[PDB]
Amino acid sequence: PIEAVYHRYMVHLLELAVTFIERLETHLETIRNIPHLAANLKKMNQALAKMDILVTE
Amino acid sequence: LEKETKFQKERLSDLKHMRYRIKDDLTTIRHSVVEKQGEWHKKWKEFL
Amino acid sequence: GQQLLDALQHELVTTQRLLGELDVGDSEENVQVLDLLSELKDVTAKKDLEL
Repeated sequence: PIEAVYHRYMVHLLELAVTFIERLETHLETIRNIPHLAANLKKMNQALAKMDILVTE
Repeated sequence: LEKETKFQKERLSDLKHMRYRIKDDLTTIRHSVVEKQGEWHKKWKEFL
Repeated sequence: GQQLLDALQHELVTTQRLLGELDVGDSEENVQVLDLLSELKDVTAKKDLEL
């Protein structure tokens, strides 16, 4: 005897599974090329300074 | 991150302010240029 | 139906042990940083045009 309150949960988890199956390849290339908010985090802090100084000139 | 965002919004505010005041300087310079050329053209039209 | 129920229970116990080994992160500050990076992309476009 399934009920209707739990339908929102199963719809949402099914849609999250569908969004997983749709674009696995983007997630795989995203994890492989560069670490999450690590080397990336560092380079944006050093490279924001170039737009800052470009505004200074 | 929110600090950088506040500095870039203040930055673009200053950019629009300097754009407007150099535009006003352009208007003043052009007005003086127009008056000087009117005087010169009238004077040398009478001269020639 | 009950066999399907129990199979899903066992699969989600496996999923829960894999999650309990791999439970890191949040959800709302990611939305906030996505919003601010989109806004600064817009600001970058407008400042290039302004330049």
